[PDB]
Amino acid sequence: KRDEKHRHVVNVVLELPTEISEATHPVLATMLSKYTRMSSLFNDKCAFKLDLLRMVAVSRTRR
Amino acid sequence: IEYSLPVPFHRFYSNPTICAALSDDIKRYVTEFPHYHRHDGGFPLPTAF
Amino acid sequence: MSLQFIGLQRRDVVALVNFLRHLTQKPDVDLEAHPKILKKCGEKRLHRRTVLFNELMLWLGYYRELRFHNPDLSSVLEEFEVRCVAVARRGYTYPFGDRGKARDHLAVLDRTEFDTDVRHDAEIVERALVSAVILAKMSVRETLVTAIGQTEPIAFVHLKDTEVQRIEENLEGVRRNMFCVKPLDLNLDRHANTALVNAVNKLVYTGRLIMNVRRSWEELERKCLARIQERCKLLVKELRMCLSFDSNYCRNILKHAVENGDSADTLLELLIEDFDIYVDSFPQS
Amino acid sequence: DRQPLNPANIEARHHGVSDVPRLGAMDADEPLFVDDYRATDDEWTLQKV
Amino acid sequence: THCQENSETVALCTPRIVIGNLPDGLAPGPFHELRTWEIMEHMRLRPPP
Repeated sequence: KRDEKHRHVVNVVLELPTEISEATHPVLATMLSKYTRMSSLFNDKCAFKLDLLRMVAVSRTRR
Repeated sequence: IEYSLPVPFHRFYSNPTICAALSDDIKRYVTEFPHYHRHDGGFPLPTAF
Repeated sequence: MSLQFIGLQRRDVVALVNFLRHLTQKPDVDLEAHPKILKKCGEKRLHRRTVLFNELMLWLGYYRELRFHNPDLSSVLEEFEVRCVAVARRGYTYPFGDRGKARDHLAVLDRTEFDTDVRHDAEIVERALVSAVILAKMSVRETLVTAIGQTEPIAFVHLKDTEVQRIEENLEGVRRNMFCVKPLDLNLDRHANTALVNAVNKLVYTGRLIMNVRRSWEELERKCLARIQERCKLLVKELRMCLSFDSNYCRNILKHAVENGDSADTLLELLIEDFDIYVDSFPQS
Repeated sequence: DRQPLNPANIEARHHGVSDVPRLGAMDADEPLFVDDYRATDDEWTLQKV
Repeated sequence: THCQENSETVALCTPRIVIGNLPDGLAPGPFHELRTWEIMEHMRLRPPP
């Protein structure tokens, strides 16, 4: 199912440890639907981490 | 910015970089004619003035 | 071809999409002369952000449709150019008042070929047009404007009034709709005058038509760019009150500039690319 | 690259949103992600000097 | 000066109201500076306060 696919994304591509997942993070839970339609570019794992960081940045911005 | 209307009207007191910063039509007029940015004189006043 | 509105039933959105599908088969290609289409957008029915977003998407789709229709005049421009060459060839073999003024204006008429962009197109055809009518006024030996600093009024020299009423009618009807180009359904030729006069009348017909279609085009583009600028500024100021992930994300999408055509098209693509991400802070019913 | 970037199909940049290609297109030569043509002649002269 | 009203090139005279309105090629700045120093000395203000 797509739960193991999101798990594959957040463990192989996004390289997150087991503490943060879709339960404790709504912004990641919204951004994984964006990430799953990008089937290619999975060898450049650094850009996905950077886009996750800037999505946390827009989650907590005050302007 | 929305509430201040630009009025360059005298021999003095007609600064383009104030008026271009306040409206669009001045800001278009100075970016197409860059020599009218100079405050030496004839930054062109309106034909009423 | 994805223009997802948020707060209407399916009949309104298929009416809008099949209006943009049936725009070229409709006269008066404009929104401000068709208030029912903006009346279907959902004003006085929904809240502020949702109707303002729907109006923005409507204006941006209208810009997309105009930018898709691609107003072609290439064969018309080559017809204008070959009429220019015909006027230039027939202008040498004619006795004028002075040789110098008509010769210099005819040289400038032989140096006004074309351009590749649109920004120099209007200036080229008006320069060719004023040299053409000044050649016409020299050849017929009528008076001209001798006022220095003033230019010559572009008009038709020695035309019968029924014909010039036909031409002003067609060239004002081409400003309502600028895609169905109808190049002289009836003939303008007449044996009763000089061949130079007929050539310059054909040239001024083609030139005034080209100027009309380009001015109608760029006025509609300026109006639509002003409307999307007003709508995006009003939406980002309306979105400024609420703060969330959704509101700040859609605000950050609408922070982009809109002054170019391709910029507005990429803005449309960026709005429709993640339509489900910013959909939550928009109210519904 | 070997060609001049006068075609305007090259330059574009989305700022502050999720654009995984333009991060993945770092150390690429063509697309030239630039912010805006905000540089008018006054700050262009000031940057130069 | 020669002006233009409506398709004609009629002339136009006008009084220079003040002595400053002479052109710089007939009355430059430092001449006016020496003039102001003369008026300053004439009214016991050759040291300005």
